[PDB]
Amino acid sequence: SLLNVPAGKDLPEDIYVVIEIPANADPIKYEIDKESGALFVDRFMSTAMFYPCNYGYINHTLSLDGDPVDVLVPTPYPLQPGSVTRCRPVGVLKMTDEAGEDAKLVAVPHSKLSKEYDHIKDVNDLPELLKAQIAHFFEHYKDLEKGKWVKVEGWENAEAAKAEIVASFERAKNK
Amino acid sequence: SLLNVPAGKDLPEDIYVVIEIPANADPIKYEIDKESGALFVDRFMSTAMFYPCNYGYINHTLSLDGDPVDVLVPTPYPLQPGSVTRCRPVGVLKMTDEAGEDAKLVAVPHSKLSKEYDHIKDVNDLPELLKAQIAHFFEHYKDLEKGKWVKVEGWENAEAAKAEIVASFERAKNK
Amino acid sequence: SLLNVPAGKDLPEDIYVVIEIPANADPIKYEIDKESGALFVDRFMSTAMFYPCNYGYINHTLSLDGDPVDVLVPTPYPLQPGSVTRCRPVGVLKMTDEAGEDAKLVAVPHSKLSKEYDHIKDVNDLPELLKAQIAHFFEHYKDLEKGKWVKVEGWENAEAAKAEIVASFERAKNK
Amino acid sequence: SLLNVPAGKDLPEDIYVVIEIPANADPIKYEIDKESGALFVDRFMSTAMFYPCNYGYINHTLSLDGDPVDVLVPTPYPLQPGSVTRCRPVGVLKMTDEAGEDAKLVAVPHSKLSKEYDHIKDVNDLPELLKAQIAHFFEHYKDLEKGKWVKVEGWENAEAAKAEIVASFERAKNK
Amino acid sequence: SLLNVPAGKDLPEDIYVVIEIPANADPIKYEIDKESGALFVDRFMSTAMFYPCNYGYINHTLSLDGDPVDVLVPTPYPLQPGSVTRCRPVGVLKMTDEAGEDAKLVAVPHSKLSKEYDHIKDVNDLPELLKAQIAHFFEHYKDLEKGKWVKVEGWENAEAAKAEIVASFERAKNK
Amino acid sequence: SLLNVPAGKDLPEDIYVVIEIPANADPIKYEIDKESGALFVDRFMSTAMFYPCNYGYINHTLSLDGDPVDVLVPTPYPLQPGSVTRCRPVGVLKMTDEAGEDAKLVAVPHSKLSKEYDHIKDVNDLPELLKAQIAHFFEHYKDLEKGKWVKVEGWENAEAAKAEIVASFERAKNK
Ligand SMILES: [Cl-]
Ligand SMILES: [Cl-]
Ligand SMILES: [Cl-]
Ligand SMILES: [Cl-]
Ligand SMILES: [Cl-]
Ligand SMILES: [Cl-]
Ligand SMILES: [Cl-]
Ligand SMILES: [Cl-]
Ligand SMILES: [Cl-]
Ligand SMILES: [Cl-]
Ligand SMILES: [Cl-]
Ligand SMILES: [Cl-]
Ligand SMILES: [Cl-]
Ligand SMILES: [Cl-]
Ligand SMILES: [Cl-]
Ligand SMILES: [Cl-]
Ligand SMILES: [Cl-]
Ligand SMILES: [Cl-]
Ligand SMILES: [Mn+2]
Ligand SMILES: [Mn+2]
Ligand SMILES: [Mn+2]
Ligand SMILES: [Mn+2]
Ligand SMILES: [Mn+2]
Ligand SMILES: [Mn+2]
Ligand SMILES: [Mn+2]
Ligand SMILES: [Mn+2]
Ligand SMILES: [Mn+2]
Ligand SMILES: [Mn+2]
Ligand SMILES: [Mn+2]
Ligand SMILES: [Mn+2]
Ligand SMILES: [Mn+2]
Ligand SMILES: [Mn+2]
Ligand SMILES: [Mn+2]
Ligand SMILES: [Mn+2]
Ligand SMILES: [Mn+2]
Ligand SMILES: [Mn+2]
Ligand SMILES: [Mn+2]
Ligand SMILES: [Mn+2]
Ligand SMILES: [Mn+2]
Ligand SMILES: [Mn+2]
Ligand SMILES: [Mn+2]
Ligand SMILES: [Mn+2]
Ligand SMILES: [Mn+2]
Ligand SMILES: [Mn+2]
Ligand SMILES: [Mn+2]
Ligand code: NA
Ligand code: NA
Ligand code: NA
Ligand code: NA
Ligand code: NA
Ligand code: NA
Ligand code: NA
Ligand code: NA
Ligand code: NA
Ligand code: NA
Ligand code: NA
Ligand code: NA
Repeated sequence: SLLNVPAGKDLPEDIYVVIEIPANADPIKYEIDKESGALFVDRFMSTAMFYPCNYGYINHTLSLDGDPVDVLVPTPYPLQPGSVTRCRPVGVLKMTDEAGEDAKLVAVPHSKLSKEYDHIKDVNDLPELLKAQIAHFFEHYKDLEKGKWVKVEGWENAEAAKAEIVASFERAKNK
Repeated sequence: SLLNVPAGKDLPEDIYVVIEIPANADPIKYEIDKESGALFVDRFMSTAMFYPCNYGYINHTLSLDGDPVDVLVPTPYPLQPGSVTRCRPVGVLKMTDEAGEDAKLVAVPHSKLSKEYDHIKDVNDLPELLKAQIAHFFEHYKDLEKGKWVKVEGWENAEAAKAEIVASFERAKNK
Repeated sequence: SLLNVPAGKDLPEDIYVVIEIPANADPIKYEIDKESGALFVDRFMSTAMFYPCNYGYINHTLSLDGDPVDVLVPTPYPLQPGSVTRCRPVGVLKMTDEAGEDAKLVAVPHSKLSKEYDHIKDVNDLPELLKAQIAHFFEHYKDLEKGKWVKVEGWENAEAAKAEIVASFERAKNK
Repeated sequence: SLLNVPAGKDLPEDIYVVIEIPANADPIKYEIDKESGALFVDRFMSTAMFYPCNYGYINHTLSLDGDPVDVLVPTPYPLQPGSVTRCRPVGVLKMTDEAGEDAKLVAVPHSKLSKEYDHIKDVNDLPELLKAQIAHFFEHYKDLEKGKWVKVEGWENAEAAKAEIVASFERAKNK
Repeated sequence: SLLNVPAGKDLPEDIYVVIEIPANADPIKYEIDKESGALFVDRFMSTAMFYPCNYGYINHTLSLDGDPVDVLVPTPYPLQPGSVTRCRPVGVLKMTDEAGEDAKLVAVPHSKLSKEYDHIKDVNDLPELLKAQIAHFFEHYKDLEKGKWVKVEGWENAEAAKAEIVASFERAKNK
Repeated sequence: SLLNVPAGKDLPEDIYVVIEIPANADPIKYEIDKESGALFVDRFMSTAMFYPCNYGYINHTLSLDGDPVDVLVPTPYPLQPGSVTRCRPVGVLKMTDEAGEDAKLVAVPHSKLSKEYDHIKDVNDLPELLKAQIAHFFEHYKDLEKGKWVKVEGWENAEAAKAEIVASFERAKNK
């Protein structure tokens, strides 16, 4: 099942991302259930917003919000919920929400899957519009959900993203 | 796997529905295989009709047709086949088909997933058009499939829906 | 052409709405060109937001922003850009943007097209979630477009919507 | 505009069909307005049914229902509302509805557009399932619209379809 | 999981096909992972081409390319990735790629799922256009992927397809 | 109508492109009819290929193939057939087909519509993958259409694209 997918072939540079929400999809917030490995509806989002990239997590990790670390994966075409993509981290949006510190990694499809994103080496190679759109999404998508909120801290580089991946892998290993 | 999903957090008021067919989808009748938990094609429907709501079942139940009890789930956006949604029963369309008594529960997304359907407390709060469309669908969707047929009995309330859920849970428990 | 469509069969209660942007569509802001009647791309929106209803205008009207008065039309299924729907006004979101006062009418499909929205007689019959989502959209969709902005004033009733329709028809008549 | 499209290059064998409703689309019944040439919503259909083929009309014709003669066009991929396709008639479903005699021609894409349908020479070359699905659609799609109804008479051949095209062209010519 | 699905109810005439890629989908080459049973992205295809039919494999088989034998399944509507369809083989496109001999079976939905394809008894009953399109796809879809290539050998009949199914089942059984 | 749209606000740097075929669409080759301004189906393409960008033309121009000069427009989301987008030329794929010399301009959305493509100043700023995909499409999409063919000459810069625009505008002006 999806429960058994590795964190990656060679963390933190070579990871697998389990996709929960496709890019430019309807505002249904799916989450994989850790007991069954099935995709559950967590929420029907209240704002008229969509995830700007495919969205999911790295298996066998844990953020301080109590769930595996979150990842945004840009692709040329939207991915299937429940599918897995091999990726390379390139940056991170540091942020906190009501459940705890809750960074959003950005990881691009691995070179073996496409050459498309090879030119994206670090956070400044991501389009500025995309980074602005991602930060705006996380700042506002909970605006009509009472008691849910976000504080965006800022964009950091690939090295910061890789440190976040290591920390989150250790957290899962360790409790 | 989907085979392991509970019937619900607190049956019969708080249930989980495994989705097989999205709302306003192509006429492919998928069914979860009980041995493997995979989605199989049961039929390519012959009529030019679509399921009026997302369609699926409550795990760990059994109707007299030999399959888990059936559920229609209205949502603002179609659900993914194989996904699970927490719901609250609000009514039932009693009917029989060639395989046996085969009620169609209507359950709305639980308040925790959205406030959208909180105002739907009982069957008379469902839109009349929707209930008419559901009954018409089940009356006609087998019209071009020889030896398959339906007899619709009528709409009943939330309390009837909850009794159906209990009965179907017991049937699975019991044989 | 679309240039020749009446404002309505019986303004202000019975109107036609020319659709520019479908509900739950990609963020491409189309506008009908008044010289040619063709649909032009005005903008690729920068935020990850979508119009919560079909969006367009009443022909042969003018708002203070210099364009025909704007309308949101809820429907069960998204409409085609460039299509026309007969509608009945039920409420208005008063607001201003960088181009001038720029109210957003809400008009539902006319009874002749469907009975679905007959129960929506006035603004308080619109779902609260929908009204919240519409106001949030207009408050934020220009957040990443420099020099574009909105000030939302508030929701008003059907009678206010009808007065806005009359005023906007007169403005076009008159200059 | 669409108002100016010929009935065909060489009626009745070589026709143009103006498309109003795509195949396997949402149940929005669009109709071209004869004054403006714009696509108007005639109805949001009440049944959970979809047109089994692209649906539209031959310009410069008239059926006894007061509108141009109706055509179903099978294609490998759905057509755009408001687009025009060159076709060849292969059969007709004779029927009446509340507005008058109202045959449904079946015309396939002309050989110049594709070789796909060349093998369809006459009505018996259409798939039986498709013909059954079309007849079932027209028998039932008005089932929840009070005062709207259909009586299906039966399938007839290409020669009957061509006679219907001639008759309908003459009717428009003549009153 | 999908790992546990039989090759078929009665190989080689009555098989199950696990679907990885829907018909007329975006060019994302998904493959089921044999360890986890999850759908992984193998590649984002570089050419502007799409699989002409649903595409997948027969479980518990092995081709000389090291993966389960490949199958194309025509259907009236695209299938879900990860779903299973009961099918009947009707022909095979013999070909080799960089990974080894790599035939492409064509199998149609079993009569129990639909009567639509009953008339397809053998390879010459498949539309010529479809067979041409399939061969052209496999000849060209790797044209922009360095070191990936195909040599198409030619179309063969149902009996050849069934022999391929038997051989591939034995290969898996046997090493 | 679309017949009346200018070639551009300031040719050759500031153009309007009438869209006939959306990006990543079904293989239906639409063309605007010069007499009526309606979208006609020219062909159902025989290969399993899709246009890699939105595709259309500059009004009031003529290529040697007898039709207005062709344009590919990359966008973040596919455009509507029959819509118009303001664009800036950045490069050209020189090629010939059976109808004559038939260059394919590449023009990006104008800065006024989005800042997304501002960084694309000339042909070498287009992604290499995209340019490879476009050339491969035009080399192969007619492979199964007898008597239709293409010879691709090669990619040239923005200045070459602008000269092509001027030449094609003059050709229309002049005969
Ligand atoms: Cl791991
Ligand atoms: Cl979050
Ligand atoms: Cl930012
Ligand atoms: Cl349980
Ligand atoms: Cl049933
Ligand atoms: Cl009813
Ligand atoms: Cl008027
Ligand atoms: Cl606005
Ligand atoms: Cl509000
Ligand atoms: Cl004519
Ligand atoms: Cl009718
Ligand atoms: Cl029939
Ligand atoms: Cl087996
Ligand atoms: Cl292959
Ligand atoms: Cl072939
Ligand atoms: Cl001009
Ligand atoms: Cl060409
Ligand atoms: Cl190239
Ligand atoms: Mn969307
Ligand atoms: Mn969560
Ligand atoms: Mn998460
Ligand atoms: Mn969070
Ligand atoms: Mn999180
Ligand atoms: Mn069943
Ligand atoms: Mn069931
Ligand atoms: Mn049943
Ligand atoms: Mn049942
Ligand atoms: Mn404007
Ligand atoms: Mn407007
Ligand atoms: Mn405005
Ligand atoms: Mn306005
Ligand atoms: Mn549909
Ligand atoms: Mn009519
Ligand atoms: Mn008609
Ligand atoms: Mn009629
Ligand atoms: Mn008619
Ligand atoms: Mn496609
Ligand atoms: Mn492979
Ligand atoms: Mn394979
Ligand atoms: Mn291969
Ligand atoms: Mn293979
Ligand atoms: Mn042409
Ligand atoms: Mn052209
Ligand atoms: Mn050409
Ligand atoms: Mn050309
Ligand atoms: Na979407
Ligand atoms: Na909140
Ligand atoms: Na649908
Ligand atoms: Na039947
Ligand atoms: Na959408
Ligand atoms: Na702004
Ligand atoms: Na559809
Ligand atoms: Na009726
Ligand atoms: Na597609
Ligand atoms: Na290659
Ligand atoms: Na597509
Ligand atoms: Na050719």
